[PDB]
This record gives sequence, C-alpha cells and structure tokens, in this order.
Amino acid sequence: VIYQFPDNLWWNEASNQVYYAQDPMKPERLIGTPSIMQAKLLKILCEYHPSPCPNDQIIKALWPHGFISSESLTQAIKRTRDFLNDEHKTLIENVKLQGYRINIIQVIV
DNA sequence: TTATGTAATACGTCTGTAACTTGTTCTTATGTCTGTTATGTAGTTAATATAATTGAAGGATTTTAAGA
Repeated sequence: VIYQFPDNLWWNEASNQVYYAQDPMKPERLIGTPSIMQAKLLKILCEYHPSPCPNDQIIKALWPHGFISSESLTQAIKRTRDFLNDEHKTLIENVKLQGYRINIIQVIV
C-alpha cells in the first residue's frame, strides 16, 4: 500500500519508508524510516480517513498496555509531524473535540 | 607466535516519557446601567368647640438641713 501526502511525499508501508518523489516507483530524496509508534499513528490516521480518529482510540493504540501521561499523546504527534516535515500542520490537522486527521492525496494499491 | 574471531563489558546514544510552559479559546460569574413600581414624605381641610389625670395607701427607724 502506497500513500501520497501533500508536497509529493510518499510513504511505503511494505518497506516502511518516506521520501520525496514525483514518481512513486522512483525515490528522489529519502527521508527514511519512522519509529514504531510513528508507524502506528500513521496507520491510524490513514485508517479512519475520511473521518478523523477520536483521542481515546489513538491513546489506546499508541500505548495500549499501560495508561500513559496525557502529554505523550500530543508529544508523539509532534514527532510524527516533525519527521514528515509538516511544519505548517497541513499533513496532520487537529479538529477540536473531533480528533486528528491526515491529508492523503492518493493511495496506490 | 601471532593472526583471528568470539565474547564480556563499559560507554555513548537514539529515542520514548514526562515535566515546564505558553496560546488561545471558550465559558461563566460579576459588576454596572437603565427602566419601572412601590414606598416615603408633605400639605391641607373653614357650623363650633376655649384650665388633666390617675392613682394610692398597716414602715420603722435613723441622720441632716430648713423654717421659726
């Protein structure tokens, strides 16, 4: 499964790599491999789309086994925003009292 | 003997948690202004009428000022 984001950002879940490319089959500028919980968060954001994911479910998915301090949620999002160079918060948007949504240009299956 | 290659071990270290902190954004409690009704104040009334008032009660002794 291949995911396109704004600004020609391509994420490959099978190989789990994110990079800049005009052609999905030909990486141009490699960003690299996100961490594990980063992959979980990305998959959650891509798996409720078009609808956003409620905070309780992402909380229960990122750290299911132990209830974690709340800040970690937001902090994890920061890194998932930062690794995908989403400085303008255009890849992860936050809808108040609704959750977190991701922007997908297209999916290649 | 000495290269070699595994293995213990100690130290960086990349990343996941969490603390400190601010934006800002929304909600609510409060202080204030304004309009209406109830309260509080005040002035006037034109047959004539012209020295209260109500009790209350078997006290027994002292000392001290006024009156003569």
